[PDB]
Amino acid sequence: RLPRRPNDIYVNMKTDFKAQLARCQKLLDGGQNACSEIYIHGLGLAINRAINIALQLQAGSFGSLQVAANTSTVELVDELEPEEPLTRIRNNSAIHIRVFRVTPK
Amino acid sequence: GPGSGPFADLAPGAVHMRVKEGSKIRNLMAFATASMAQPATRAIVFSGCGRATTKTVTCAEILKRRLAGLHQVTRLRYRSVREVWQSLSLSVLKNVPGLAILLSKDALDPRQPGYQPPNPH
Repeated sequence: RLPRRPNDIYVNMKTDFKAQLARCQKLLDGGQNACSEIYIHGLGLAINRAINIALQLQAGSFGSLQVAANTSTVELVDELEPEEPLTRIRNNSAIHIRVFRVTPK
Repeated sequence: GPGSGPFADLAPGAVHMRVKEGSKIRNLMAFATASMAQPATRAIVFSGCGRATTKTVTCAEILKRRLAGLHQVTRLRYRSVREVWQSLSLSVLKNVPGLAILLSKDALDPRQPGYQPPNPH
């Protein structure tokens, strides 16, 4: 159901912030193949990280990036015991943040 | 005292619920659903930061399931936290991510940043 474009990044909460920011930033800068926009997705406890990444990209862009967020609920499924089968089902809050190039002011 | 709330520009009459780490969802939602059950209440806001950001989103998402047809705007922001340091007194401030979410019965401008339309039942 969720999108899996090269544009869509589900951010890991565990990684170093500074490096993660720099990877996102490189997506927006290119090498070219620059993305005019990316989508930063944060699931559960990774919501603050997604926000922090987006707002920092915005802040360092000299007015050339803007951000906009939406929310949803995501269903995560995984097996505990094989098949009769015992499957763990979790609902998580999520945030979905568009980070896009604009004309400054 | 601290100014007008979030969304005072869009829905000044909305009830604002601050979501904190100490907040209890079922209890917070009980009040929110009762509030929004009334016809006089047209909208509600949930806000929070840091260790309550995820919980704030969950509260919004629960209400959207209990009342279908709500228009949503999400706004991102930072909020300060005081840290006292003496390690290698001294008050030091840092920004912590957060958000505020508006949910309303009445139509909102769909072109504004952070807008999300009502989910189909």
